[PDB]
Amino acid sequence: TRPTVRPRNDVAHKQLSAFGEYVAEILPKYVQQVQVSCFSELEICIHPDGVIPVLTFLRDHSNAQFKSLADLTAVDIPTRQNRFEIVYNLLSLRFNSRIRVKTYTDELTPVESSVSVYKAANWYEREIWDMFGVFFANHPDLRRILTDYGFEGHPFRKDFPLSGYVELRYDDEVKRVVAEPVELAQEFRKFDLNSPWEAFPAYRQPPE
Amino acid sequence: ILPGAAYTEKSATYVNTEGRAQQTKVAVMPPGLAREDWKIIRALSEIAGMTLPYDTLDQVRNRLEEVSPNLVRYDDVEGANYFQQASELSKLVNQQLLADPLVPPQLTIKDFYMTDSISRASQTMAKCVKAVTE
Amino acid sequence: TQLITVDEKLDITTLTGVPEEHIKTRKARIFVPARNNMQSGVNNTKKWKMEFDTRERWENPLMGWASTADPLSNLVLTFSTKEDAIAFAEKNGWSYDVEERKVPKPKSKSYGANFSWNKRTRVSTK
Amino acid sequence: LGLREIRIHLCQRSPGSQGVRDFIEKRYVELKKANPDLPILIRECSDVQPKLWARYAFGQEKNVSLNNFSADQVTRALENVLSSKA
Amino acid sequence: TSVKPIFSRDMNEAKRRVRELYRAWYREVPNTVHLFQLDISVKQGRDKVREMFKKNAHVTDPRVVDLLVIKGKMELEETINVWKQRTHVMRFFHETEAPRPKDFLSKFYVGHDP
Amino acid sequence: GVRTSPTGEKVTHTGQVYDDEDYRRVRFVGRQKEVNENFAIDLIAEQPVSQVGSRVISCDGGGGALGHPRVYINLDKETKTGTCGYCGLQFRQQH
Amino acid sequence: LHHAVIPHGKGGRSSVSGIVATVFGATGFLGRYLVNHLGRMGSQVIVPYRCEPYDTMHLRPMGDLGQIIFMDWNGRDKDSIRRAVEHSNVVINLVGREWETKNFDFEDVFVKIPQAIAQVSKEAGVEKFIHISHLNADIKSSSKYLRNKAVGEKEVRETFPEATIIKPADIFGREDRFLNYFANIRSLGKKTVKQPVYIVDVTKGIINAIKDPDARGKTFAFVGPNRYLLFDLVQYVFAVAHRPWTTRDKVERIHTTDRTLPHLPGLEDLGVQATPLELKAIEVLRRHRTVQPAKTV
Ligand SMILES: NC(=O)C1=CN([C@@H]2O[C@H](COP(=O)(O)OP(=O)(O)OC[C@H]3O[C@@H](n4cnc5c(N)ncnc54)[C@H](OP(=O)(O)O)[C@@H]3O)[C@@H](O)[C@H]2O)C=CC1
Ligand SMILES: [Zn+2]
Repeated sequence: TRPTVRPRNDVAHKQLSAFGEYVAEILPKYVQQVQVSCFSELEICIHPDGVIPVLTFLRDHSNAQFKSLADLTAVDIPTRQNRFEIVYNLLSLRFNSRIRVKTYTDELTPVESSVSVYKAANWYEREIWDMFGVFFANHPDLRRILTDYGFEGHPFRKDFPLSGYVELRYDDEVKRVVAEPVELAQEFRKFDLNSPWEAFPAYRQPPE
Repeated sequence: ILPGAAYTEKSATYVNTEGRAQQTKVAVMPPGLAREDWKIIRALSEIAGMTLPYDTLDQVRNRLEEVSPNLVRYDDVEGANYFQQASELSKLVNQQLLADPLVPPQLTIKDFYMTDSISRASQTMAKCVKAVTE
Repeated sequence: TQLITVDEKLDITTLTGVPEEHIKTRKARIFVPARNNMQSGVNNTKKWKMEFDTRERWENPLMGWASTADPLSNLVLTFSTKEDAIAFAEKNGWSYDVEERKVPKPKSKSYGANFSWNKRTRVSTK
Repeated sequence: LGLREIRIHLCQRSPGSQGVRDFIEKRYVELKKANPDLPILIRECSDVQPKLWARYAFGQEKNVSLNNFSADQVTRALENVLSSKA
Repeated sequence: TSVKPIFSRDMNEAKRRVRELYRAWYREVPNTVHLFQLDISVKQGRDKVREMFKKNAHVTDPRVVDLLVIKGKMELEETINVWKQRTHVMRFFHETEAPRPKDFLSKFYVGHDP
Repeated sequence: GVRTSPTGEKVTHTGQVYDDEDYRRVRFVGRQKEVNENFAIDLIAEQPVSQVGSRVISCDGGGGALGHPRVYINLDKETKTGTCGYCGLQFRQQH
Repeated sequence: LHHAVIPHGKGGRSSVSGIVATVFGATGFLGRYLVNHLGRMGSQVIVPYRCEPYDTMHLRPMGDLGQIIFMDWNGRDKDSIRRAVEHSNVVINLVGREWETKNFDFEDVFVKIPQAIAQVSKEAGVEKFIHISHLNADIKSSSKYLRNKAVGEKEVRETFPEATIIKPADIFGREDRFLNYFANIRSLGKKTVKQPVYIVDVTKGIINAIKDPDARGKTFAFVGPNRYLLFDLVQYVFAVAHRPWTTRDKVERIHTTDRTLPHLPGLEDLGVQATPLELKAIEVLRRHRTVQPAKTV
């Protein structure tokens, strides 16, 4: 499996599994899962009441020093009752490593803002307000960042349509750019592309 | 002429020969000015001044449950009892059996392809009939 | 305490930005999609799907393209169980109808049945 | 101006429909012999409550819930429906 | 059924926040009609504010009306600070849109929508 | 082989022409309806049928990897020629 | 009814209204808002233009792709008129000049060109024809404008018997020459009574006259809701505009009172409510700034 297959990094896998055990046993109040991917990325799935105590740990602890917040992300998964999956990506420049801190909320439960840990989060979770509708409590300036000013709805939710509900055009009667319900001259064509044969037997879920 | 919708053009309850009620779904919309059929009847009732107590398809199906409650329980065969009572009722009139033989109207494959107004308008059914009649 | 008690029904229709016409006139359909009979694979029958009723698609006068005015005409949602899809429809105020999962009932397969002594289940050729 | 059709809805297995079942097992035939030109539509369903719909002239439909009745109570309500014609 | 709140513990604090947001909008409307030089009256804009508050009047969940108050404060902040233009303020008034058919018969006449 | 409707409009290789009472001819008023006058159905009819002495022929449309996927055509029917599904060149067994 | 002209959609920009409209004079003031309200339904609007194509640019965002067909025409070329109307199911006329020019007088613009458009539209099979006269059109009128417009109205009525002829009183709006005339005159006050009509009311009346089949052969009088004297109207214009090119034909028409024609229907019989002057005069005259309403009768 040399030329076309990605080489497995067992050293980093062992080190990240050990540090995942380390974080899981220092903070058992909030750590719910710890997993390491086959391409060696550590995920620490925590409880949403421990957003600040976990992230302040990894930023400040001398065996962690995750001083950089690379990215902050939500993922809409509507089949869960807590549909939004808040993803922190952290970079330790000291130990040359990356960690992922995952948590969850629904539309109505607020998540605590992590600007007290990473000021970088000030826009990112604000984008999570704009795109997903997740509210962040004790945020300095929480408002929209990317959508238009009168925009109704949160676009990256998966029940939100691809084109929106409204569209703009200039109207010379009122001398104004106006919004109207969206009509497309050509509809977006939906492609059912998924093959009915199982692609990956390792990821098979057990039946009912 | 009141142009209506076809079975691919409306959500619509059809009941098969075993009693199972089943709903179609709107695949395409009716062409031109043609509308859904009960929409036409309901609009005719409102023009005539004898307006009917339904506006949406769900209210039509509430009416349809009022008339018989098994026309809204879809993909369900509701069992029908009381064979003995219909047997007792059928003995009242002594209707005579005619001497004509039992002949079904569809004897060969020639008679199968064109039965209703969709199949008679179908050029594929026309080629099937032309293929089996030679 | 730090936890409140809300015994109301979960409803978020005022927060999703969806207009009224695309909440209270749409019929979501919650269903396991059937296997394509062009194929024998069954990986597309594994999850539940939520779609909506089809609205009018008309002809573009310039090109003949399929013009639509339904924003929800391409929205297909994936759910692991029936109850998750029902909860997501009820949460968004979508009136829905549910079709039960139609698994194929198990068959009785015997290769020797093709060559029986007295039964009609012989194959006339192989 | 007059009664046009009668609709009797009931269940196959519910106990509340039992007397209604006892009305049709015993007392429908001499009902139907008494009213040959009257549609009396018996509709059994899975989990419905017993019910008696009477459509009168010009679309008027009266309704009598027959839940937890005996056969005699169904007989009295149905003969009130027949003698009513309202 | 034990959930974590946003700001309000029950519906009374929630209605208090709704009421103060309504006060802020009601005070802001003449300033908005002046500095965006809108062609509506002050009474017409205040009727639109009353309409936008009565549209959400059916809600009994404290978290949902807390988010409605938060989004109303965001819209007010986009209004007071001139972040909206005249167009974003006048999108509440669907003025280029033709009036939709309401009864059964006109909806029958125009098309297939229920 | 372009032809012409009674409206004077050219009919394409599809067979598309607007009706006389169709308003959408007004888009060609003062302008032109761009049609292509090289009909491929007539141009592949101009090609001669290739007499080959084999039973199964292979066609790739010429040019090697500049034609189409290479297919194999059976020539056991003598009433019908063996037409390639991609390029339309039709073949015949000479015996 | 042909399959391409059946209406489809929800009445938006990409919809189909089934209105194939030839608007003569779309490059002016009424044609601006008329092509706006037609194209926002999804109507095939044919714009025959006489002017530079640059002066038609504002008509281009008013509809979907291919839903506005611009083409050349001449008022003295019936072939160009036939080339413009031979596919339309409605023809609207809006050709007008407040002033007569070297190559066109009022007899050319109001009599010859509308009769040519209506005759060619009759002999091309156009279903609906709409003519736009003036409310004060009279044979015995003092101004040449209204005399030739009464003559042209009579000719349009006798060569297209189903022509919906419309009588606006004095159309005000943004690009008007009525309130912008009064705000830039810095003539006088007499016993002249006017009820000016708003341009969006006129446009809704024209399109509801297209949509009403009963408006064929009718004659409508599009008037405003409030009748004003000339003097307090002009004082209201100078009160809103924050103030302390002409010919004598315009002087005769400003001092010509807007007549009352109760035997003719108006905006209300097409389903249009008339918008009063005070709700739109600030919108019109805000441009002229560097208020107690007028007295009605
Ligand atoms: N206040 C008002 O506007 C009122 C108007 N009316 C009537 O309504 C009609 C339209 O009014 P309105 O828009 O205001 O007037 P405009 O002068 O603004 O518009 C007239 C239109 O006709 C065109 N046109 C003018 N003269 C000729 C000609 N000789 N040959 C070809 N095209 C020509 C112009 O095009 P181009 O730019 O190329 O010159 C323009 O598109 C007129 O008949 C007018 O009398 C009636 C009552 C009130
Ligand atoms: Zn080939």
